[PDB]
Amino acid sequence: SQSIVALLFSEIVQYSQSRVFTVPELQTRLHDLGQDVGTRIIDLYFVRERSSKRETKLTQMLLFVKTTVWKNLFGKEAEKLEHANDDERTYYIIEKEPLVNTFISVPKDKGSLNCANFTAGIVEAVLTNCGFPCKVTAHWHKGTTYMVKFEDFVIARDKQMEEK
Amino acid sequence: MSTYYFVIVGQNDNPIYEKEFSTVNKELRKEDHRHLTQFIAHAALDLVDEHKWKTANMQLKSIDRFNQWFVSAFITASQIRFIIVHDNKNDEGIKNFFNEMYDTYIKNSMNAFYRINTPIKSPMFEKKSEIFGRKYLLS
Amino acid sequence: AKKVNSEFLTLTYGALVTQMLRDFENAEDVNKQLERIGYNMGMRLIEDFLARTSAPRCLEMRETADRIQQAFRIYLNIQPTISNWSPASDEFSLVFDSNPLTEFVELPPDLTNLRYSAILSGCIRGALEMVQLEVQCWFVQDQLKGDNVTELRVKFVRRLEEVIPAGED
Amino acid sequence: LGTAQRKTYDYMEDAIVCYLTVCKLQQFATRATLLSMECLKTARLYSEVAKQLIRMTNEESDLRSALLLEQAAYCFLVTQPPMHRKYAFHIVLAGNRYSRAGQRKHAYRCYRQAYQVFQKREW
Repeated sequence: SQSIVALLFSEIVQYSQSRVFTVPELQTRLHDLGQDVGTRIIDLYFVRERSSKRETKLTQMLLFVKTTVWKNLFGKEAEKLEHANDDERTYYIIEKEPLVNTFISVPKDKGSLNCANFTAGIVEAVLTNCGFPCKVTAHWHKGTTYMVKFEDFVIARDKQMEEK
Repeated sequence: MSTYYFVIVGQNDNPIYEKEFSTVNKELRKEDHRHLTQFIAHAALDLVDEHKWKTANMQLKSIDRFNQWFVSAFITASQIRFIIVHDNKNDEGIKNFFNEMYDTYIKNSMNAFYRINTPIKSPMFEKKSEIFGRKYLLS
Repeated sequence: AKKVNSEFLTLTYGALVTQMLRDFENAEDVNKQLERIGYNMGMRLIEDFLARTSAPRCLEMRETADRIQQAFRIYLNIQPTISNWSPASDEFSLVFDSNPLTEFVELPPDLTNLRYSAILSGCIRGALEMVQLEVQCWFVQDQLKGDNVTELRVKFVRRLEEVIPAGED
Repeated sequence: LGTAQRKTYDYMEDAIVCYLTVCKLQQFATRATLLSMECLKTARLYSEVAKQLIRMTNEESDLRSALLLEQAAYCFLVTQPPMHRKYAFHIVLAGNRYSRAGQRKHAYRCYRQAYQVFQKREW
């Protein structure tokens, strides 16, 4: 079902909300779960759904891994992608569909951040396992949005291989 | 004959596992092979990282050829460094052999109990590797 | 439609199990903890399976048995197969060939005393208790333990919901 | 002069390592490789010096072979990460080579160098 996953994920959040004391470390725990997901999904989908061939270059892998992960997760690719000049490290990936709202969401007083961070955790896993260590923030701006802070050695590395 | 040596390297450069099939003799010298090549997998890696930054090919058949030690690279989406090192060439075996390595690796990587860059002791994987070696390398 | 991929649910369940193994050292605690969360699952699973279909309350056990097998085939998309009745017809066994939760995961040998997919037994428990119906359910055979397919027991010891919807509460 | 002609650099190797295949004038070959290393080190091809120092290590002797392995070690590491722990692995063999005949000072300091990048790359 849709609703079985929503229920299992409510028990996710509740187990955290139990043996976790404050919200940001709860988001951290969600992020850990996301890393756990990515750690194996990325290696799965190298072959079956990613042309079986590796892709290394940044923006192509960003968009294509975005899409392939979303097709084999929900079958719905993220609606848009922004990469920001003002900070070349600052890219935003934004999807109007929150994974969270399979169960419609939490109290709007205590926890500013939600599953949005857990999806961001899966994102971080796949990026850093492709070769792209990054930190990702989930913001309630224009719906569920994300922002990625890549790795400095990585950012120099692709900035150099911007040419061949 | 051909010598047989497989290596598994975590993202954090951790040598996850290594597998052998060569005719057993002078085990001390086979361990010398192991560390020789495990530490050859070091520059091989320092090389093949930029080599993979060049080409995102299926498999990097050759990275270095020490004129007696041969470096064949099949790097993964999770950047798991894989190398076969041998005193003799057998390309057809090695290509789809690294393929089937990758396959059974996916199989035993899915299990949630495994975490990134961790040795895997599953003797089931050992016999899967052995069957592959008898298929694609050994006769 | 379920609008979701079986592997993603499997990964979330694996995330739970691994996180329990970490946070709490013992299998017995993590198992009782997950059984509690599954108990609390059932309190919503059973009302959902009622919202999809207002099944009859109960005239007999096997009526509840095929109701729940219908539900199992609903959310898990997998047709179960009831079997192994009591001489008294009170208790039966339930068969899952392959649970998306249970499958795509095998078990490290240290965790033999763990009962992995027990979240479903908890689900059944809480589902039967919000429906004010007293039953005992444990997986007599589990796919992981070397059993052919996951086998449960469903021991309906007594009743808590009456013939009139006033009931005892 | 500053021209640092890559043409003359490659010709030089054609009259050093490639001349070792023609005649047995290893004396003149090693003379060429020696200054070709320094001129290619000032250039940017430090891995070039290292590769021909490895092609001189196999011959050389014992103290000499270890000296050329130590030269190859730093040369390949200087240009780029390439050889960041295999250089250390081969100066462990060059370390005992120096000990057999390799300078005791050279032996200890190349061993210390190896241990430094071993801790850096413990795995």
